[PDB]
Amino acid sequence: GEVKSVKVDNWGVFFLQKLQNFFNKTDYCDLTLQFRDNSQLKVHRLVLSACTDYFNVLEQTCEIVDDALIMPNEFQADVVVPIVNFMYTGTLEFELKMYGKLLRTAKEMNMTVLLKLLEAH
Amino acid sequence: GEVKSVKVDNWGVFFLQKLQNFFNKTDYCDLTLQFRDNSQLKVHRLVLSACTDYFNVLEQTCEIVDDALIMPNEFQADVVVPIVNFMYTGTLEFELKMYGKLLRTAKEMNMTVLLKLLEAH
Repeated sequence: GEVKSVKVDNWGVFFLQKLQNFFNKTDYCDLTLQFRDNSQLKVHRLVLSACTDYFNVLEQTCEIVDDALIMPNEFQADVVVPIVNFMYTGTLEFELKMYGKLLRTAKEMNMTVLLKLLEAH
Repeated sequence: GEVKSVKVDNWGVFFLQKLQNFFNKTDYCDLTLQFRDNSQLKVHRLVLSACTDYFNVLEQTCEIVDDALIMPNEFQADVVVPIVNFMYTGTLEFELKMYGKLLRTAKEMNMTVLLKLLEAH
């Protein structure tokens, strides 16, 4: 009646890879972000939610059209795409000239893990 | 115009922890599994989907009542609860007498990562 346990090591690594693949192939995505140029980014709410509550506030305060969430003017693909990629990977890819805007954006979201990264000690 | 990048190390570890917390507090859960005794387990579809396609087949073949998915008779809490916990943690906790049933269940799901673990070389 004793409970034993066996484990898979580095589960976070394993699980992470599966999610990135899903994001790439747009499998199991349950939120569509729409930008001013009508381009759209399909994401997993849950991935978003692990790093920030900001998107919870957006779905409560922004327009929903065609099942897609209209992004506010200061939150367009130039900052959202690299921030979302960061959410999936731990890695932020960016042009240096985007540093300030990304940092200000992370602060406005209170996305602590990202602003800590951008502030680099 | 050159793209640089900075990273957070061990992102899988970080992300994993956030998801387990969500599962514990039942935040952002989007699927309710219901067992014969009317008990229910609330989960994230996406976590389920990373290890198996079985639940995709269940939502296409099983009854949906009160927004809850009726689990088939051979798929009750005795195997589902430890298998789902494994999905979130990489760890399978179980009583030895459950070994055979868990292994047969993993095989019926074609949940490769779990049956490999249970077969231990």
